[PDB]
Amino acid sequence: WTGRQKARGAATRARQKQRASLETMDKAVQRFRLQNPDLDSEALLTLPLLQLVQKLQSGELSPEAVFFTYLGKAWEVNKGTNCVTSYLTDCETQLSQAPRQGLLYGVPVSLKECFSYKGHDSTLGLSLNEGMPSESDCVVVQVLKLQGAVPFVHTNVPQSMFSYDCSNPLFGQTMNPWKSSKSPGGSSGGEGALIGSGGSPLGLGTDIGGSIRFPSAFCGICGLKPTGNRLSKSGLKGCVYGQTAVQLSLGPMARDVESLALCLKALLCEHLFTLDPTVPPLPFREEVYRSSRPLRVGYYETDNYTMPSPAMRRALIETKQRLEAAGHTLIPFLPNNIPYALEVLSTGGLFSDGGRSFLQNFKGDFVDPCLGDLILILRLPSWFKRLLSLLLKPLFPRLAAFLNNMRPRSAEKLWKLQHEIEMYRQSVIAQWKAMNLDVLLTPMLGPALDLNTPGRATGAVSYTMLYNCLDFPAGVVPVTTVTAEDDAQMELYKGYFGDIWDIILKKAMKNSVGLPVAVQCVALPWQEELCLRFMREVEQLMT
Amino acid sequence: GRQKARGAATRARQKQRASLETMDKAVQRFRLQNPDLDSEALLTLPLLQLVQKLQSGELSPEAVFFTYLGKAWEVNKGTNCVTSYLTDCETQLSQAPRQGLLYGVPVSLKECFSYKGHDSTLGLSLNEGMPSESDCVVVQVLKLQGAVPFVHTNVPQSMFSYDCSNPLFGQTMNPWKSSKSPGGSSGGEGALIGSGGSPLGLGTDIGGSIRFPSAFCGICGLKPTGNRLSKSGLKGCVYGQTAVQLSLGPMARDVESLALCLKALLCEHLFTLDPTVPPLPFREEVYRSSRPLRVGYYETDNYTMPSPAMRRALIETKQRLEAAGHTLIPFLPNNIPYALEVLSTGGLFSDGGRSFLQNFKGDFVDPCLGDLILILRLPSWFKRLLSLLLKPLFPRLAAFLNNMRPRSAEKLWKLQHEIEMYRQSVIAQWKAMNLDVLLTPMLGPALDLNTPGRATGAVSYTMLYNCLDFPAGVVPVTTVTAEDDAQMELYKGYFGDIWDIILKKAMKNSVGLPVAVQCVALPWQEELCLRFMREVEQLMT
Ligand SMILES: *C(=O)N1CCC(Cc2cccc(Oc3ccc(C(F)(F)F)cn3)c2)CC1
Ligand SMILES: *C(=O)N1CCC(Cc2cccc(Oc3ccc(C(F)(F)F)cn3)c2)CC1
Ligand SMILES: [Cl-]
Ligand code: NA
Ligand code: NA
Ligand code: NA
Repeated sequence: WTGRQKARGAATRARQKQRASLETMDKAVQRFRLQNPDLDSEALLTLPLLQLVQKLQSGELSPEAVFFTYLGKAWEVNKGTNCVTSYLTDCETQLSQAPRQGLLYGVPVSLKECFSYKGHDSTLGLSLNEGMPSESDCVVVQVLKLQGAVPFVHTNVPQSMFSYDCSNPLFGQTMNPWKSSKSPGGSSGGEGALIGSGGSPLGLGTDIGGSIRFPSAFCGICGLKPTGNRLSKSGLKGCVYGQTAVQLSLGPMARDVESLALCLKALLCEHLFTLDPTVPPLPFREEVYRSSRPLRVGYYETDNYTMPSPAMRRALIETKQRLEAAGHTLIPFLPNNIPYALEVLSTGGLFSDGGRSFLQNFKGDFVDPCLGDLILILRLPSWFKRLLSLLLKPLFPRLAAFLNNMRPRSAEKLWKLQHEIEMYRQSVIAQWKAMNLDVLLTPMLGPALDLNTPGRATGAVSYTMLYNCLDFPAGVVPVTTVTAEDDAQMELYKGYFGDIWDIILKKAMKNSVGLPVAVQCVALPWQEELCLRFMREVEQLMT
Repeated sequence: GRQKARGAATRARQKQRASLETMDKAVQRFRLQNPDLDSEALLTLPLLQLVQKLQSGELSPEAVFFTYLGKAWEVNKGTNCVTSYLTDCETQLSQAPRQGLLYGVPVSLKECFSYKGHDSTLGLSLNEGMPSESDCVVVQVLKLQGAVPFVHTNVPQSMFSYDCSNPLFGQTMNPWKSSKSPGGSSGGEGALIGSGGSPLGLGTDIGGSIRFPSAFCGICGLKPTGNRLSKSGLKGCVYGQTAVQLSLGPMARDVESLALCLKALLCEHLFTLDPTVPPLPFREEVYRSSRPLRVGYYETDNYTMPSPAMRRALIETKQRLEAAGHTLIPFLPNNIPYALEVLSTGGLFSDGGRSFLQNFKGDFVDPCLGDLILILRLPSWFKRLLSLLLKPLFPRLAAFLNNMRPRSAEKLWKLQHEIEMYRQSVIAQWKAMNLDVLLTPMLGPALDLNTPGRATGAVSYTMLYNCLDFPAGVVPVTTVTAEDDAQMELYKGYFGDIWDIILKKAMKNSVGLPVAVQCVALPWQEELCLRFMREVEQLMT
C-alpha cells in the first residue's frame, strides 16, 4: 500500500466535482441577480436567523430570495476560505418543495461533509470514500428537509475528521475567514468558515473531541455539542463504527445562540423520533431555554492541563464578572482527575483498538499534514508504544501517557475502561450536585491556531474532550477578541509541561490580534435547553 | 479452598434467619394490637385501590405494611424467596412522604438493588459482608415517592440463570408447584409477588430475567428500554459491557401496577439523582389510549419450539385482540438465529466470560447454573475446536461455543456496530409493516427446578428484545390444561439437541401453571407497550 495513483485520481475527480459545483452555484446566482437586481442582499444576509425565518414565514421574503442570496454569499466567501466541497443536488427542487409549515421554512443550511446526502459522496477527505455517493439522506437531513429547510452545501472537513484543523488531500485546506494564516478549527471547519463569514445562517457539525466547538470558537460563531444520543447519528459517515466509549455527538453551528435553539427545537420532533426510534423522544423544552432565573455557575479559569492563552483567561474572567454582576452565583469548580479522564479514559476510548480500524481508511491514501504525526504514531506497534512510553515517562509525561493509552486491548479490558468512564461520569455528577451547580463556565481553546498546528498541539484538546468523555452537553459562544495586550502576553506563555505540545501551541496562538475568543458552557446530560439558556445569558452579557 | 464460601453461606443464612425472626416478631406485635384488621380483604386489594386507600387515609401505612410483611413471611416458608428484611424500613414507614405516588406501598427488591447497610450478595461469596454504602438511585426515588422497600428477594448465583438457587440462601421455589422453578434471575420477586407477599417489586433483565419469573409465577412484568430507568447503584458481576443493555423494571400482580410504578419512578427525583437517564416522563395519554393497534404477531421463533400451552396462549390472545378490533399482522424479526447466536452471545461474552468468571474464584458453583461455568472456563482454542467438531451435528451448541470467546476491542467495535445495524434492520421491518406493537410467545410453563441452566436455547423469546433493546413485557393469559400437558409428549424441538431434550422434559407435569404472552413495542415506547399489555390483560382476564 505505497501506490498513490488511486488517491491522485480521487483528488482530481473531487476537485472537478467541487469546481463544477462552484460553477453551478455561480450560474444560478447570476441568473437570479439578473431577475432580482433591486433585492437588498446586504440587509437580507445580516438578518439574524430568527427574523429571517419569521419573514420567510410571513411571506415578506420568498425562499428563492434568501436562498440564492445566501448561495451568492457562500460562493463569494468560499473564494477566500475553500470551505465548500459540494453543492447539494436538487436543493433547488427542494427549495420549491420545502413544507410551508416547517419551523425552518426556506432556511438554507450548510452540512459538514459527513452528513450523508442522496447522490453525494461523504469523502471525509479520504480517497476510499470518493465515488461512493450515499444512497439516501441521513436522518437529520431528512428532518431538516421535512421541517422546511434547504440543505444546500457540503462543507470541508480535515482528512478523516480527526484533526481540529481543516485540510484534506481531496479538496485541500480550508482557511479562517478572519485571517488566512489561521485554522478555521475542525473537524467542522468548513462550517465554521462558512457561517463565520456570513455564507450560511445555520449549519450542522459533529463533535467527538471538540469538533463543533473548535471551529465555532476559532471562527467566532456559536455551536452546541448536545448529549451524544439527543440527536440521531443515523446515516452519518465516519471512519470508525462501533466505538461507544466516547460518544460522537452532532449539533448546530450558527451566528447567534437563538439559532442553535431554533435548530434543536426544529430537529427534536415526531419526524426525528419516528425516523430513528433509538433516540429518546425528548422534545425541546423552551420554558427551560427561555428561563431568566439566576444560575449557580461553576467556573474554572484553567484545567491545569492546557494553560490558557491570556485571551482565554480574560474571556473567562470577564464573562464570570458580568455573570456575577447579572446576579448569578459563580462557584469555583473543577472536575476531578481531568488528567485521568483525558490521558486514559478519552485516549483509550477513542483508540481502544490501537487505532487499527481508523488506520484502515488511510491504506493507499495520502496523509494530510494537518493530521501531524498521528497516523505515523498509531501505526507504531503495541510493544513499541509501550517501550517509548516508559522511556518518555520521566521526561515528557503527557506524551508517555498518550502513547501508552492508544494500544490495542482485549474486549475484557475495553469493558473495564467503559466501566471506569461510566463511574467517572457519575463522579463528576456527584461533585456537581454536591456543589449544587445549575451549569458550568469554562475556557474554550482560542484564539485560532496557525494553519498546520492543531495536529501537533495535541494537549489543547483538553478543554473540549473532557466533556465528550463525560458526554455532557457543551456549547461555545464568542465573548471577546484578542487585544494586542493579550497577544503580547503570549510571549510569557510557557505551558504547564513545556513539552512540544505546549511549545507548538505557544507558537500557534501568536499573531492573533482581532480574532474571536470564546468561552465554553456546560450542563448535565440531557440538559441542552438549560445549556442554551446559559449560552444565551453569556451571549447577551458579552454582546 | 471453599472455607470462605462456607463461612459466607453460614453468615448469610444467619442473617436471613434473623431477618425472618425479626419480621415474625413485628407481625405478631402488630396482629396483637390489630386483631380486628381484615387482612384477606387488604392483601387482595389491587395495588391501585391499595394506594387510593393509603392516600385517602382509610388504610394506615402500618396496617398495609405489617399485613404484607405477615403474608411475605408466610409465603416465604413455602418458597424461600426472601433473603433479607430491609434495615429501618419501619422508620421509613413513618417517614414516607405523604404526597408520594406510592405512599405507604411496601415494595420488594431483587437483591442487586443496593440498600444502605445491606449486602447485595448475588449469591456470590465475595459479595458477602460487603454492605452497600447507600441506597441505589431507584430505591431512593421509591422512598422519596412514599414507597417502603421492605425485603431483598433471592436471585440465582450471579443472576445468570433463569432458575433461582444460590449456595448462600439456597433455592427459591415456584409458589404454584414446589418442583418447578420460579424463573429468574428475578425469581425471588416472582415467587413473592406471585403468592401475594408483595404488591410491587423491581427486577432486572439482561436476557429475560424480569419476564421469565413473571411468566413462570403468573404475574406481569416489564423490561423497559435499557436506559429508561437508572441502573445507578445496581450490583452486578460484569461492569462496562454495553452491547447488551441491562434493563431494570417493575413486576406486579396487574399491569396497572407496572404503569403506576413507571409513572412514579419517571420524575424529577430520578432525573436529578441520575442525569444520565433521559428525562422522559411517563406519558399517561399513550398508556390510557383505547385506539386500535396494528399488532405484529408470531406463534414461534423457529428457534425454541413453543409448548402447546404457549402456542395456545399466543393464538388465543391473537383471536381475542382481533375480536376487539385490532389488526393482527404476521411478523417475525429477521435473522433471529444471528441475533441470538452471534449478537447476543457475543455481546454478553465479548471477553470469553473471563470478567464474569472472576466472581466464582473460590466459590461453589450452584447446580442451577448448569455447565455454564465449566464451559466459559474452557480455553478459547478449545471452544473453537469443539465448535467445529459439533457444527455438523449440533449447530446451536457449536454456535454458542464459537461466539463466547475472547475478542479484541477491535472485534468488539465491529460486533457493537452489527448490533446497531441489526436494531435498525428490525426497526425498518417493523415500520415497513406499520406495526404499533408486537405480540410474541413467552417461555412457559415454568420449567422443572434445575433445568433452566441446561435449557439454554429457550432464552430465545426474551433475549431477542434485550439484543434489540426494545421494551418488552409479559402478561399471564391462561393456564396449562391437561390437553396442553399431554401434547407435550409429541413435542420435539426444532433441533433435537440436548437443549430441546431438556426443555421438553422440564416443561412436563405443568398442569394448572400460568402461561404468558409477550408484548413488545419500539424503543422508549414503554407507555405504548403497557397500553398493549393492559389490552391483553383485559381481554384474557
Ligand atoms: C473532533 O471532534 N475531533 C476529534 C478530536 C480531534 C483531535 C484529536 C486527535 C488525536 C487524538 C485525540 O484524542 C486525544 C488527544 C489528546 C488527549 C490528551 F489530552 F492529551 F490526553 C486525549 N485524547 C484528539 C479533532 C477532531
Ligand atoms: C436475566 O436477564 N438473565 C440473563 C440470561 C440468563 C440465561 C443465559 C445464560 C447463559 C448465556 C445466555 O446467553 C445466551 C444463551 C443462549 C443463546 C442462544 F439462544 F442459544 F443463542 C444466546 N444467548 C443466557 C438468565 C438470567
Ligand atoms: Cl440514551
Ligand atoms: Na501527566
Ligand atoms: Na499512562
Ligand atoms: Na444455527
